[PDB]
Amino acid sequence: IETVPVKLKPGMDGPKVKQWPLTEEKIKALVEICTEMEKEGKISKIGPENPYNTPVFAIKSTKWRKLVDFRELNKRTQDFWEVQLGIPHPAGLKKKKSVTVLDVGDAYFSVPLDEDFRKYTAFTIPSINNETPGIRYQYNVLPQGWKGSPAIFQSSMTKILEPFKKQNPDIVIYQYMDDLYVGSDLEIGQHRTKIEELRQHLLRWGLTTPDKYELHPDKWTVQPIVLPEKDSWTVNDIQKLVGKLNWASQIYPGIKVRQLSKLLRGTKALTEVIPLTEEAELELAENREILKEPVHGVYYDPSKDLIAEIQKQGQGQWTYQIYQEPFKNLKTGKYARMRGAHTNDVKQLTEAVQKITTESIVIWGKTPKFKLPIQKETWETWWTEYWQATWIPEWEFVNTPPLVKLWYQ
Amino acid sequence: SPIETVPVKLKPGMDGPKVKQWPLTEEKIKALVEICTEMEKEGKISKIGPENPYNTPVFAIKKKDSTKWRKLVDFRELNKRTQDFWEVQLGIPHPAGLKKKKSVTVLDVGDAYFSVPLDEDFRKYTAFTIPSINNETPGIRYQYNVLPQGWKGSPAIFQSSMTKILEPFAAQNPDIVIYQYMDDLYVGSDLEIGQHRTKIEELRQHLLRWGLTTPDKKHQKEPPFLWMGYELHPDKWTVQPIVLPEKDSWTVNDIQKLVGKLNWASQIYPGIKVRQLSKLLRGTKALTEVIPLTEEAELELAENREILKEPVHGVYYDPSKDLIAEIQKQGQGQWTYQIYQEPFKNLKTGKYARMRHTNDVKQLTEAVQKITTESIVIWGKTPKFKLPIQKETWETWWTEYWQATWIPEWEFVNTPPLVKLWYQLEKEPIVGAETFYVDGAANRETKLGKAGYVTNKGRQKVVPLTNTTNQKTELQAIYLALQDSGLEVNIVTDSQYALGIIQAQPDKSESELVNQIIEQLIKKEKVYLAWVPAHKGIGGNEQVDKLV
Repeated sequence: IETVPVKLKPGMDGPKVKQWPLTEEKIKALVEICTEMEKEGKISKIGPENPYNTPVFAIKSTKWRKLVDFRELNKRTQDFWEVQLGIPHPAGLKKKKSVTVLDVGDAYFSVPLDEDFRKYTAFTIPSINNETPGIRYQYNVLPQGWKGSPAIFQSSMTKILEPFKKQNPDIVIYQYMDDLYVGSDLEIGQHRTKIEELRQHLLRWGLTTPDKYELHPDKWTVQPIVLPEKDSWTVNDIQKLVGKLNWASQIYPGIKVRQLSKLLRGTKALTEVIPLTEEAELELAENREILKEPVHGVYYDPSKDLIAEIQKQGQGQWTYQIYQEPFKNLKTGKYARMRGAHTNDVKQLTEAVQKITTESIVIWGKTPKFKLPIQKETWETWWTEYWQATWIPEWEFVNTPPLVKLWYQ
Repeated sequence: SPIETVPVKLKPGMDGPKVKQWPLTEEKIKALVEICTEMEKEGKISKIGPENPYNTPVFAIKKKDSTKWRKLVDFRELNKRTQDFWEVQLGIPHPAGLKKKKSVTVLDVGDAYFSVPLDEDFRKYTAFTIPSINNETPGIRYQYNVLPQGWKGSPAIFQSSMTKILEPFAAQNPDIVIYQYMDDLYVGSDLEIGQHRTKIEELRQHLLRWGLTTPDKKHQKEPPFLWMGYELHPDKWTVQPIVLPEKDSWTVNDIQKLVGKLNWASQIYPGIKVRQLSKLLRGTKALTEVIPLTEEAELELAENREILKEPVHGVYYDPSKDLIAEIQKQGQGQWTYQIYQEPFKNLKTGKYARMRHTNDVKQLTEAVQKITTESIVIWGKTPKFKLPIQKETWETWWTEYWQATWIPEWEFVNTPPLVKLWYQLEKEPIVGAETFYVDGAANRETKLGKAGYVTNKGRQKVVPLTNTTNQKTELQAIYLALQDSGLEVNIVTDSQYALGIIQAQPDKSESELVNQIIEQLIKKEKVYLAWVPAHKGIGGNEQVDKLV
């Protein structure tokens, strides 16, 4: 039909982000993809009177796949297209026992895009060695990766989905960008067959889904702090243990340490054992519990941004916290991947960045901004090699390490 | 030309320019109309009436003092107002990434911007005027119909125009490569030179039909090509000759100009250094101040002159052959690399240096990232790496480092100076080792301070210190404990600063203290550093903070 007009926030001009250099393999896979798309009206070549730009990448299966980074155009628009055209986020999706994620991005390609808007979708296929100017396109249909697309398709999605809603009033379905999060309290094996229903229901209404991923959020808590447990406490153990608990005091006030401060009275050597006084084990239990409970004041603020901090722990193990104010951890967890001759550092950071974003979408309907522990240029180089997702969160790079490494392990 | 025009808009909510045509000398007003009507008659302008109210200044000068004059238009006030365009190529192609071709031809189009039409509706906003000598009469109204010299749109509209004009010829010639740059075309092919010279002439006629002139073979450049500060030869490339001035005094501008030519030369001359020469401009000031030539900066300047004495070249890229990069350490946190396919023939070279105190491996990793990024830009792939570091050495480091780091395909090369870890703290406190409880402090004002320790075995020291920071003493505390202890020693500090610097495993630093501290850590067998909350009653630390 007709197109939804899209007005930029008055005063904000369109995106102008530089295009990263790519492997020839990727530049080629993009030229192939983009030549098919132009052949179907989905994009058109543009002139120099269009100055905007928006990076492109190639990710993956055995089939390449194009991924536009619309982060800048999202901020410059969809911010007024979470207002003017919001998709509301359901707080029951998190509690459901299972949650499957269906890619439904191919639906937007049947919807024209407002003529006056297309210019801000421009992107560039780069040439190697600055040898030629660069191939420039702009979208004529709703682009994947743009947040304004699912906003516009919303009414069509609610309609296409209503017959399934009525035959299943208990299943929760949430649309985030190019995916449908569909979670049931249903048994998993039922859930898995109920999913092929939604697939068949959508398939016979025109929406393909290439699938032919399963999260369980009712276990996702703010993992508690782990005081070491020991038969005998050397002066060191008492020293680490005192420090770990001294840090905790920034989160759980009400920690008491003066009593374990006497058990290291005189300047004993480190390897020296030391039995626990009774004024002391008063605090290795009194404090060992005021820490298993919840923090206070810790509530989600929907007008702030979420912030995820990650720290590498060693041997394929990573820890992460999501918060909005320091120490007020809204959520924490731990990611580990079994691989062997499979995984390295950046593959793991990337898998974890996606595992954290998915969770954060299920739980809140928006992604966090990651503080990533990795050299900026390194991440800019290799992050697509393992990206399987269609959205892309914001990020920024951690400069100085933590002395608090063990303090979340 | 019959090229179709790019529609241009004025920046939103703006209107054209209007300028005070400040009258100009008459001997000038002469050549201005003489040069103009020759342009009106070639269709590149058109006298206009009064209906259009915009104008722009015009000036007159001479071809470095030549027969003919030249016309000039300060389009600055229009450029402010015309929309933005897609930016033109930032960089330029590096000769290391060109493929050998059996022929190369350099066609430079003359009169580029004027050969190309200007979007009709946007033509009004180009008006100007020649001064009626003393307002005797009205002014000669004019306006452009082609891309004016130096206008915001001209370079971008030209490039896309040219790119389009090439599309019919490139389609019926899939065996000859054309690269564009501003006003030039660089045509290469692997066609027997008889064919090649015929295609150049077709291309010429093609380009001429579209209204773009181009050099008769009697006027076409020949190899070598002195292009963008380069020497492109038929089968090799190098930088144009370098000239380092002999002076007895150096201005911070003349030090910019020199360290320039040195970086430049470093893409293919292996071994150039610039550490000491750029240390000078450290104390930034106005470009004119005279800077004393240090002693170390002088030996560099002498080694560089030594490297530049004889010439060296690079080869071109052969996609059938592997891509190799090799890294060597040069010491001062200075590293050097070569990228080649054949060992006697580098594709190119270059240098990396950290600036503000890391360690050898972290630095290596950063250099691999400079190289990898550069490769991708130039060849579109990432090289294989030969690195002076043992796999065991490196696995140990990333397995313990707090950042994630990527290690692409690399193999060790046993070429000193190998890169190694010089010491590793113990994971757990040593037994049968004395236990020092260092601490330290200074006075923010007087800059007086002290550092001391107290060991389990009752042993104690305290030193005084002038001109130190609350932090320069905290490191002095630890150096005391290491000086005064066995080959196995446990140290306990309340300074996260110090603990961090050491847990960093640096092997060199800009602080002189830190180097002596590194010396001790190597001279030691087993050292375990340990941190406790500063002055909170613990025991041990509670009693050494009291001394200092």
